[PDB]
This record gives sequence, structure tokens and C-alpha cells, in this order.
Amino acid sequence: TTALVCDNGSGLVKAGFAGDDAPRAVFPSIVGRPKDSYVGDEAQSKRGILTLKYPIEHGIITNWDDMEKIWHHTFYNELRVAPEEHPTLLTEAPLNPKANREKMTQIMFETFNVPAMYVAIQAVLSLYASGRTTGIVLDSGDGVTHNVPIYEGYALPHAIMRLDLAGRDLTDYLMKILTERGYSFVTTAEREIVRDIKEKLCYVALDFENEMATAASSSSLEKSYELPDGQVITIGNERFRCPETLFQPSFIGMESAGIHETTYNSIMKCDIDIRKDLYANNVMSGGTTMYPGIADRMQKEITALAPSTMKIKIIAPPERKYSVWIGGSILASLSTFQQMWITKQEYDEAGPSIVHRKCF
Ligand SMILES: CO[C@H]1CC2=CC(=O)O[C@@H]([C@H](C)[C@@H](OC)C[C@H](OC)/C=C/[C@H](C)[C@@H](O)C[C@@H](OC)/C=C/[C@H](C)[C@@H]([C@@H](C)[C@@H](OC)[C@@H](C)CCC(=O)[C@H](C)[C@@H](C/C=C/N(C)C=O)OC)OC(=O)/C=C\C=C(/C)C1)[C@H]2O
Ligand SMILES: Nc1ncnc2c1ncn2[C@@H]1O[C@H](COP(=O)(O)OP(=O)(O)OP(=O)(O)O)[C@@H](O)[C@H]1O
Ligand SMILES: [Ca+2]
Repeated sequence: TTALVCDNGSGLVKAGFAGDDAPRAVFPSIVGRPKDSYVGDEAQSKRGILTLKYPIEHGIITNWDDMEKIWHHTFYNELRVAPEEHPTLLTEAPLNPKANREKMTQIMFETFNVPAMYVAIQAVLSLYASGRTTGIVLDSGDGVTHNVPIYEGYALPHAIMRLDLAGRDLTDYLMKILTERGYSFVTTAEREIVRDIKEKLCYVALDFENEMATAASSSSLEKSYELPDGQVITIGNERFRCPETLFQPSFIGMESAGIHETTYNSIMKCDIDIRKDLYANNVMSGGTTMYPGIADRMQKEITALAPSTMKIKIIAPPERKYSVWIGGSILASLSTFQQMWITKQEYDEAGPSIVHRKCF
């Protein structure tokens, strides 16, 4: 019997079968109501005649009716499976409230009647996917960024840092700065286009000032992009100004430390004895870490903050868009994990609070 893995994200659901290389189903975490309801790709394409709901907000489920619709769509329409036949591994954000883990458990067992389930922390799975049980994860998605230090397989909750800046903020900022250049990116269709520009042409500069000076004095950094209707626009310093916001959040008026500083702060919250293990095992996870140049830049920035004798390694796997999912796939497949599933029987006897005893 094959386990399902469903990685529930603020922007995207990644779902598939444990053992697969990658999630079979990747679709927007959106529910539309005027059929009675629409989810994902279809909700997006039909958004004109629907009210859209975004039930996951900076990694936390906030609307359980809509989330039930997402999970229904995932099982029946995207994966074409009967939930009753499949143990299901779900993911959650670091520091997810206890009440949310219970609700997730109750819905899986009482609504979808799964035979077994488990809830795992997204950052922890990404670390596993990298081949490690010790390290510090920077997980940056569409809605939230976290730093999660993890030691011998378990997150250190008191050292976790949450930053409410992620990909959707970068897309919006790119819309703003392109509009400042003389283009017009304002509509919801235009947000989709700009997200595509972002994903194809943005990168992190090693030295922001130097890159701005190159863009000011030359066209060497410029790239062209054909809009749907064939109009060609040119992007120059916007390519690296957009992700620079990760390192300098005040560009969008956020009074927060950037991702190098949160990483450093998270390490410094940990026991001195393991700090060197964390510095040597910085793993990047999530779509918003996909920028070319980001690991080199992180290496530079962390080096400047850390002691001069410190060994620093930033690991940025090519598959890091899906490393949370991959981690869940390989966990659910593990022989030593089969005892860790919550069974339907255990739920039927103990109730939703079983999740606190068994998950983790
Ligand atoms: C087995 O298939 C792998 C991929 C792969 C595919 C392929 O086609 O080709 C094959 C290829 C031919 C290989 O064949 C086997 C050869 C390749 O040669 C270089 C080998 C690759 C390795 C897989 C390395 O990439 C990494 C490996 O190296 C030393 C690392 C292994 C570690 C030990 C594991 C663990 C991190 C991982 O085990 C599967 C996790 C899930 C362990 C989790 C635990 O032990 C936790 C602590 C406990 C308790 C739970 C705690 N929780 C939930 C806390 O929150 O779980 C029971 O980490 C892993 O296992 C990490 C990644 C595995 C992946 C992506 C799967 C191969 O490379
Ligand atoms: N190639 C890329 N370059 C830059 N950004 C990218 C790239 N690919 C995807 N992204 C961005 O990554 C985000 C989706 O990432 P991911 O699936 O990890 O987030 P999520 O799980 O939905 O959200 P969160 O983890 O914040 O809850 C989107 O903002 C998307 O535009
Ligand atoms: Ca995520």
C-alpha cells in the first residue's frame, strides 16, 4: 500500500505518492466559489466569476472549510485516489499551533477516513532530503520564510525565526518597480506575468552597489521578455533589486532583519556546542531560494557576521523547490517510520490529541 505525501503551502500544494521522484501534482493553494467550488489551476483561470480564498496564510491554515476543499481536490481530482486506501503524510509550518495539528488530524480521519496519517514539519523534511539530520534550514516559500535549526533529527523550537517576507512580496515589489520604469503591471493577470519574469530572470547580486553601478552605466545586465501579446519589455537592475529585498527588507518598508541576519540570530540562540555544526550545514529550501547567486551571497553575508575562524557551508540543492515534498516521500518510505503513523484505530480510541503523542 502506497503512502500519499501532501505538502500544503501558502502558494502551492505539492502532492504525490511516496517513492516518486517529485510531486505529481503542483497547483495553487486557492479555492474559488461562484460547479459549486473550484480549486487550483481551474480556480485561477476562472477567477473572473469566482471569489478566491487563500486558506493558508504564512504557512498556517486559517480557513478549515476551504482547506477541506483543497484536500478533497488533491485526493480525488489531482491524484485520483480513494483517501480511505492510503496512509497520508501531511506537512506543517514550524511553530504551527497545537489546535491546528488537532484539526488537521480530525479532518483526515473523520472527513476523509484515512487509514493512517502523520504531520511533519516542513523544514525538517527539507533537511532530510539533503541527506542530513543536523543543520539549519532557511525555508522560503510564497508566504513565509523561517530559519529552523535541527539537531540529530529534531527541530529546536526555541531557536526558530519567522520572517513574513517571501515570494508573493517579491512578485509585488517587482510589479511596483517595473511600473516605476514606465511599464504598467497592476492587474491580477499582470501579477501572473510578473511572477514568471521573476522566476526566469531575477538573481541575487553578490555586491548590490557594484551591480547597480553596472546597470547604471551599461546594458550588460539587461534581458528581454516577451509578454503574452508579443510586446517585448527590457529588464535591467530590476533583475537583482527584486530578490535583494530578502537581504534588506526595508526596501518594501519591512522593519525586519534580512535572511542572513535571521540565520545568524537563530544559530546564536542555540547551544555553543552545536553552533559549528549549524554553520557548516546551512541548507536552503523552497521556491524563493531558487535565485541564482543566493548561496554565494549568503556565504558572503554570514562570513561577515560569524567569527573569523568559522567554517561556513551553504547547501542549495537543485531540487529545492520540492525538497520538503521529497523529504516527506523518503520519510514515509522508511521502515523505522512505519511505527510512527497514527492509525485510524488509535484516532478512534484517543481522539485528535493523539497527534501530540505521536508527531514530533
Ligand atoms: C533512495 O532514493 C533516493 C534518491 C535516489 C534516487 C535515485 O534514483 O538513485 C539513487 C542512487 C542510485 C543512490 O542509490 C541508493 C546512490 C547515491 O550515491 C551517491 C546515494 C545517495 C544517498 C541517498 C545520499 O544522497 C545521502 C545519504 O548519504 C550519506 C544520506 C542518508 C541519510 C542518513 C538519509 C536520512 C537523512 C533520511 O533517511 C531516509 C531521513 C528521512 C531520516 C529521518 C530520521 O532518521 C528521523 C530522525 C526519524 C524520527 C523522525 C523524526 N521527525 C519526524 C522529527 O521531526 O525517522 C524515523 O537521507 C537520505 O536518504 C536522503 C535522500 C534520499 C533521496 C532523495 C532518495 C538515489 O540517489
Ligand atoms: N525559479 C524561481 N526563482 C525565484 N522564485 C521562484 C522560483 N520558482 C518558484 N519561485 C517562487 O516560489 C514560491 C513558491 O514556493 P514554495 O512552493 O516553496 O512556497 P509555498 O510552500 O507555497 O509557500 P510557503 O512555504 O511560504 O507557505 C512562489 O513565490 C514562486 O514564485
Ligand atoms: Ca512551503
